[PDB]
Amino acid sequence: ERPTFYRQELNKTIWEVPERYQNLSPVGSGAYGSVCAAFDTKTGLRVAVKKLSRPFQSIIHAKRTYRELRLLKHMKHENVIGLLDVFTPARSLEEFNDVYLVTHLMGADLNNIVKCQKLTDDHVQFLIYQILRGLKYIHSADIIHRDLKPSNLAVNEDCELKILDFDEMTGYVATRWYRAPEIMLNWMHYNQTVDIWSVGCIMAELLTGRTLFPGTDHIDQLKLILRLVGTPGAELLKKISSESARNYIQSLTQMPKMNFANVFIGANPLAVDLLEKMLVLDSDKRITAAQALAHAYFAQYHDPDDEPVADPYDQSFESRDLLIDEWKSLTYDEVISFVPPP
Ligand SMILES: CCOc1nc(N[C@@H](Cc2ccc3c(c2)COC(C)(C)O3)C(=O)NC)nc(-n2cnc3ccc(C(=O)N4CCCc5ccccc54)cc32)n1
Repeated sequence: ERPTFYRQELNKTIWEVPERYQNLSPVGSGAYGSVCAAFDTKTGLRVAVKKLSRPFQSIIHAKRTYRELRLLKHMKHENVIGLLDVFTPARSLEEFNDVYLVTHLMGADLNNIVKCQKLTDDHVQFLIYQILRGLKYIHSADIIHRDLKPSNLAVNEDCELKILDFDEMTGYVATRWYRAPEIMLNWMHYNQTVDIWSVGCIMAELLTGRTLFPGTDHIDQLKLILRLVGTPGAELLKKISSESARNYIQSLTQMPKMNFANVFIGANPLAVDLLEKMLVLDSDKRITAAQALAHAYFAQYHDPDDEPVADPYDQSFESRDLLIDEWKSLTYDEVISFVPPP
């Protein structure tokens, strides 16, 4: 059952992978691992291989590693990054230290596309549709991304897209320009429609070519947002359980929702309509992914028999308070239990 492993050093790091993976070539200085481009001789696919660094250094990190592996083992969808392989050179649990992950090699993020390319309404349709198809799947598993943004979106030459990666929030930084107001300002217990807000921001950026809410801080970004969508009504104010947040909002001069047709001049009216149903301040009233797939803006791509949902995602491990060795053992279980796609 054991494939033969071989060793090589790639910038002060020993990589031990099965013989099937060839021409390993470093590609990105990550923060939870190093990543190589490789060629998988068995599938004939070009693959990305990640070596998780310090995966079991503390209870926190060992749980994170377990969670990571669980999410990826579970995500089986065309528009969501899943796992072609996972392996360890270790022959037993006692020597088990390293986790390697294998997935499809993707050419660029969406940032590297919207910066370089000029996007027709047709390309925007296909990209957004793909995001929504992936989200419908993610949300059906009771997972919220929380941080959808162009650098989390992998695209290749065919414009095929996959969703990825479910002080750093301070200033004029992309890290915050796509967050929903209620998650950015902790208004309430937020739901999965925070991701729909993010899609709205992304979609707008693809159409206009510029960031929709390039706030220079939390307050400035709120101001940009409300300038477009209007200040909260009485009903939405009730739902903002944070007394600190609610009191601040009421201090602002009230504003009406702007006419979107006047902001995004020249755009497809159907794109304008969809944006209006995505960028609704009240998260309860936002369009869902499943609903957005049926919007007439995607009538050319929409396929109700080819927009699948997810298997039950057993997430009950989150409540668990275990020791390092116990998370690591559960991780090892998920490693050896892995069955590749057909
Ligand atoms: C750490 C990032 O470093 C990095 N740099 C480059 N550089 C490319 C250009 C480029 C630049 C940015 C960029 C993309 C490309 C593609 O989409 C995204 C959004 C990544 O952004 C280049 O120079 N090619 C010449 N490519 C990649 N990469 C390429 N396919 C990847 C697939 C997944 C991931 C991954 O993170 N996971 C995480 C969990 C799942 C998993 C499982 C196994 C392995 C990695 C992973 C990384 C990938 N990662």
